[PDB]
Amino acid sequence: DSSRRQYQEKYKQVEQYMSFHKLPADFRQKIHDYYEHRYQGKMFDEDSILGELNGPLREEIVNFNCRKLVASMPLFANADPNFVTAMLTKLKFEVFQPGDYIIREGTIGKKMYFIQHGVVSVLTKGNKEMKLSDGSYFGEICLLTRGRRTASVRADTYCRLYSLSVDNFNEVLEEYPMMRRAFETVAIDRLDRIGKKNSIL
Amino acid sequence: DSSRRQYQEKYKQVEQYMSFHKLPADFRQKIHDYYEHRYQGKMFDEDSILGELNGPLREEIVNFNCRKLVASMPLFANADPNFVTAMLTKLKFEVFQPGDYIIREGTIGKKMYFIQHGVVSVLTKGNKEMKLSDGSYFGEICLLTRGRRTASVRADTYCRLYSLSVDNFNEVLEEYPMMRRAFETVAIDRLDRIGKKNSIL
Amino acid sequence: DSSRRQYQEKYKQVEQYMSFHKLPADFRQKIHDYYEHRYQGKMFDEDSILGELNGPLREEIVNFNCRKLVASMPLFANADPNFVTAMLTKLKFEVFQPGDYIIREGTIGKKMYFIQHGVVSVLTKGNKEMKLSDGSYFGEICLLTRGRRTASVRADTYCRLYSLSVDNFNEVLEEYPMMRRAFETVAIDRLDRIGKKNSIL
Amino acid sequence: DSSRRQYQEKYKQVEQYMSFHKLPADFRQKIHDYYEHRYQGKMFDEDSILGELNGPLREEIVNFNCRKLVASMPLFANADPNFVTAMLTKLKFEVFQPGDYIIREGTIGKKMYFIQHGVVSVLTKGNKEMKLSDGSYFGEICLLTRGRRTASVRADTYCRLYSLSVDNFNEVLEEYPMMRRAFETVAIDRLDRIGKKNSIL
Ligand SMILES: Nc1ccn([C@@H]2O[C@@H]3COP(=O)(O)O[C@H]3[C@H]2O)c(=O)n1
Ligand SMILES: Nc1ccn([C@@H]2O[C@@H]3COP(=O)(O)O[C@H]3[C@H]2O)c(=O)n1
Ligand SMILES: Nc1ccn([C@@H]2O[C@@H]3COP(=O)(O)O[C@H]3[C@H]2O)c(=O)n1
Ligand SMILES: Nc1ccn([C@@H]2O[C@@H]3COP(=O)(O)O[C@H]3[C@H]2O)c(=O)n1
Repeated sequence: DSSRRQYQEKYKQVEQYMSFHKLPADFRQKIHDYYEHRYQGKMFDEDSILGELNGPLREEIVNFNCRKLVASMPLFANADPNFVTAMLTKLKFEVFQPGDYIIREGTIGKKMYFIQHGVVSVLTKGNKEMKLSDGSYFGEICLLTRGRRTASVRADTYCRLYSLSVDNFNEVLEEYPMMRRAFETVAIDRLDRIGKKNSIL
Repeated sequence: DSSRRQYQEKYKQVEQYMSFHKLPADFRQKIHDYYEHRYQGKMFDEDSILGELNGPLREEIVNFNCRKLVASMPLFANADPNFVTAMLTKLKFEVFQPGDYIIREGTIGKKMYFIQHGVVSVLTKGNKEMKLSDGSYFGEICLLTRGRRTASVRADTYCRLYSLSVDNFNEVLEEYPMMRRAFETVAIDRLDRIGKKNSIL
Repeated sequence: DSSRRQYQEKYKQVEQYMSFHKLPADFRQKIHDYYEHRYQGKMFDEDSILGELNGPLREEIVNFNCRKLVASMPLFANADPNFVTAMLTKLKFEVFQPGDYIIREGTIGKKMYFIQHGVVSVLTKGNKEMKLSDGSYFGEICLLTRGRRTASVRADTYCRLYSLSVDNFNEVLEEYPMMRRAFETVAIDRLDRIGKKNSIL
Repeated sequence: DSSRRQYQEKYKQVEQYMSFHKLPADFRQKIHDYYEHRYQGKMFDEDSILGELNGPLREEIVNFNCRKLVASMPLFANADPNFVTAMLTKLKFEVFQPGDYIIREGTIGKKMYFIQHGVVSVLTKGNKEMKLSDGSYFGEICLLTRGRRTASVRADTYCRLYSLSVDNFNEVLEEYPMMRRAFETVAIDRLDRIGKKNSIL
């Protein structure tokens, strides 16, 4: 309805922006496709909508929208549902396109990512490429060590990801501190295969 | 007028949101009813309205809207009206529905609640259920001990509540510090019946 | 133009708010008059307008709008115009109505006030009433001592005031620290007449 | 399209603002010209547009819009493109008019400036005037010493500048710390000609 119109009017706004800045045709179409995969023809002022509600209704909503994500990921599926709800209410949906570098190996990490749908490639100068996909997560190491990205991560397909910031990642682990051990265990496993080890875990 | 229209257009926005995320029929009606109890057919950009005013007019307004809350609650009714005004200007109105868990026993507390209208149930694994209702308040213990919720609290009816955040709760007790003793006294009483005691009070 | 319409539509929004909360007739008219003295039939999204500009244009604008305030107040009139400009760009315009208590004697101070037009009464339990008016300022003591209001201040007429917050008051005195001595001198004078003295000045 | 209309309606809003505050004719035209050089007939809610996108698309966009700035400025042109991208995503576009004092010699520095197009004059009481122009930058010293502006800087022509705040300047140099040495080297050179020296560099 008026969400279909909001999508349209917002995209025309994007169209005049690229017109104004004279971006090439291929870049414009790339932005067109992002816009279609990410919003799918409707646009919602989601912060304002859920802010009209209360905690229980918001929590009931995120749990419904993410049933598949929760169900297919053992970390969430077997955890205390209150831990899950706390994580879910802070996830932010993001779409990446084939070839995008989601994470660069040198940099500082400010967020981790949960793969709802898609394939990514884990890359280090000096090892092979492992694939991660639906039900998996990545970017957690830098969050735990407070260090620097131990690899680059690259979208292979269109990716529908849910991201979690370092602050919210930590606010949720102060609460429910048993769950940090669950993250470190897999992080230790993954480091041991990329020829790495680290005392901090 | 245009507040009746704002209610309508905002709710249709909510309607397309649940349509987009394919929520079941019972959940949609539950959200419909919340929306009717909480906004009652009109929607006001209340932050912007009261921000157009000045301190005295804002203070005169909250005191008028809350005469009954103040009058039926001894803590406010017999306190220094400036203490009351300071508390009132930071309360945030909230509606909960039957069955909602307002507070879960394990968690960290970030706010307390004043009952304008409604009945709630106080619940601990290992004690009976006490009811609280109009003129009463709850969630104050965690605010004082800076600890962890000593019980769960559950809406029995539709509840019209006014919430107060930990920060504002503390900003108002630094000012007017005699009023903290008033909170602790009742908190000590309530702990002594749920078989509990605590040195911090 | 569309600022006259914005005034109208915004006020009708206020009208439905008081209708919804059933405020009495005298309080509604009091709010009507405030709205007319404060906005004078036009409403401007002033943060957004001046944010479209740059520093020099903003500084040239506040200096023009406040020529009279600056010219009739020795503190500003003889100060370094850069000090003045720094103060001016942080002033916030406020209107008070006869009888309003602008400052209550017990409380914590978070701002001071510069009188563009109007008369106020300085009040302490145990002294006479001094009047301040156009070209004068007040609320500065608590800002300097970081203490507690040494008196109440009460609008006698409609007052057009410019307020300055404690933070901005301090950001401007770290810069230009010679000007704090100018404030303390008058504050020491005013304390000595209300039978008071204070070491911190 | 609707960006051309947004320019128009926004400018009429500015027009009623100056009408309301009765600004003289020359000042109004000065604001008219600023508005034309700065927005060029179109207005975009740029924060919201780029916020609809993702990191890679935003980074690809700033890099395209600033190809000339990057290419003509050795500091950026020969640096690690990730350093550049980090700087670019935090630049804020600004237009200054002939005669404006961009930086005053006494003051505290909160930002530096990169000259996309324009000529400025570097001024100290007690030295000659050096000109800087396209491809050059200034305001970096105060950012490095955390001190006080070592000179005034004055627009000679219309200037199209990109500014960088002290915080973002520092967030980017914690990352990529080799680039601070590049700034200090030129800062040391520039100080040595204005008869100055400083241990902190
Ligand atoms: N054998 C490995 C090693 C690392 N990784 C992920 O790559 C991420 C890159 O950034 P990070 O924040 O260091 O966390 C890393 C792992 O999730 C992985 O998925 N498999
Ligand atoms: N006998 C008792 C014990 C506790 N309570 C309230 O339950 C709240 C649960 O969270 P809280 O923040 O620990 O504060 C508690 C009391 O208000 C109560 O109302 N009666
Ligand atoms: N003789 C006096 C004493 C005090 N005052 C002002 O009253 C203000 C009340 O709050 P304040 O922040 O303590 O600063 C005080 C003086 O400006 C005044 O105007 N004349
Ligand atoms: N010989 C010099 C000396 C100083 N400058 C610039 O002037 C700026 C004024 O503020 P700043 O922040 O101290 O940084 C200074 C230099 O960029 C310059 O461009 N050439």
